[PDB]
Parts: sequence; C-alpha cells; structure tokens
Amino acid sequence: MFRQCAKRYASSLPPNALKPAFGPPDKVAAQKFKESLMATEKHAKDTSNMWVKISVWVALPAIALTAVNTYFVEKEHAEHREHLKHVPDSEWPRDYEFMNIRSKPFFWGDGDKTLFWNPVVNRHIEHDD
Amino acid sequence: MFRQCAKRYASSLPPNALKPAFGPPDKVAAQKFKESLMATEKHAKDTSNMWVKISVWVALPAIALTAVNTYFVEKEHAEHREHLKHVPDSEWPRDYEFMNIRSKPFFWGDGDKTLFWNPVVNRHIEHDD
Repeated sequence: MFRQCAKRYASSLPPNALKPAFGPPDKVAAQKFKESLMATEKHAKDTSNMWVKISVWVALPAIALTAVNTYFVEKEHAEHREHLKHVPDSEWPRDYEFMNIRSKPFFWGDGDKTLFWNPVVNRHIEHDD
Repeated sequence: MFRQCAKRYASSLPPNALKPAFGPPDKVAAQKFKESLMATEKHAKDTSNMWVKISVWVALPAIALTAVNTYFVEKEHAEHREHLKHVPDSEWPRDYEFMNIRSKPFFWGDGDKTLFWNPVVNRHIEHDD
C-alpha cells in the first residue's frame, strides 16, 4: 500500500541484483591490445634447445686448439731419450730380408754365396699343415 | 520556425554493429609512435649488445691456454741448449746444396767426404738405356 513517497517524471526501474553501470570507461585500448594477443600466437619453436645447442658450436673450434696443445706438452719429452735405444743394425727386422736383395746393389762383397747359406735357413721349407 | 526533437521513439537500443567509412589517407605510422609517447616514454633496449659483450667472457679462458702454449714451445730450446751442429738436411732445400759449398770453407771435416758421394748425383747426369 505504501511504496515510493516521491513523484517521478519518467517510468524506470534502477538495478537491484545487477549493475549495468551508468558510465562508459576510458581505458579501451588495454582490451584491444590484450585481445589481439590472445588469438595472435607468437610463441613457437624451441628456443631452449637452440640455446644450449650453441655449446657444441664453440666447443668445436675451442677443443681444436687444446687438442694440438697436448702434443706440444709432451713435445719436449719426445725429443729427449730414455728408453728404446737405436744403435746396432741387427735390431732391424727388415735388415735380414733386405740383406738378400742387398746382394745386387752392392754387387761386390766378401763371402756372398757362403753367407747366403745363413738367410736361406730362415726361409724354412714346408710341406703341408 | 523549428521542430527538431531529440527523443521521439519510446524504444531505443545502442547500435550493436556500425557501418564502414572510407576516405583519405589515415596514416597509422605517425599515430603508432604518438600512441607510445602518450603515456610511456621512448625507452631503448640493447640486449643485442650482450652477444658481443659475452665474447670477452669466453675469450679470457680460451686465450688463457693459448698464452701458456706460447711459452711451452719456447721451453724447447730452453731446456735443450747447446746446438752448434745442425741436423735437417733433406728438409731444408738450401741445406743440401749448402753442404756442398761448405766443403771449401770447412776445409777439414770428417763424415762430409763420404757423404759427398751422394750429392754428386745431382752434379753429373745418368743416361740409361
């Protein structure tokens, strides 16, 4: 019976459960910017895989130097002598066999046919196995 | 006279969709920049400069071993001093012929006489067949 004790000018019905807002905001560029991003996909490809992959890149030209440095380290020792002496000729395994054909180059020599009886034994005549 | 009214219909609705409006050049370039200056400042990054910057970081450790290698080879003659007599003869092109001409200056030398029997091959030619 008693409702609204004031005379209105136009029929209306303000909000009660929902607020339609009676004032258009100002910040509208913040939406069109974030909205364009959503659909527009920029993230792609694996950047982490390519990043670490660079390691091997510089690791190739780098080791190339360190690799040669090693040989240079023992270069001083190599030139030096400690074991494996090289003086006599008998030590040479090739010599013996080479001595055979050596009979031609020199041609002249002492005891060629007689000395030949030595190597001929190394040949060893086989029959079957 | 006049009879222009603003609100006549008792049922209005905000235009959901609008119509296109073409015309003269709008130029979105000058606006793209003016928009950034509006609130935010100019700003200027330089992450790319980090690529060359790191170059020095890795250039320190690398050159470290490189520098040490410089003295390493120098230690060669250092440790093994006293070297009046040469060695490489076939390597150095000059050496070979040099040993021949040196036969005079030296005058007296042991081992050069017999060895001289080899270089002579170059002096005289050999015609076979």
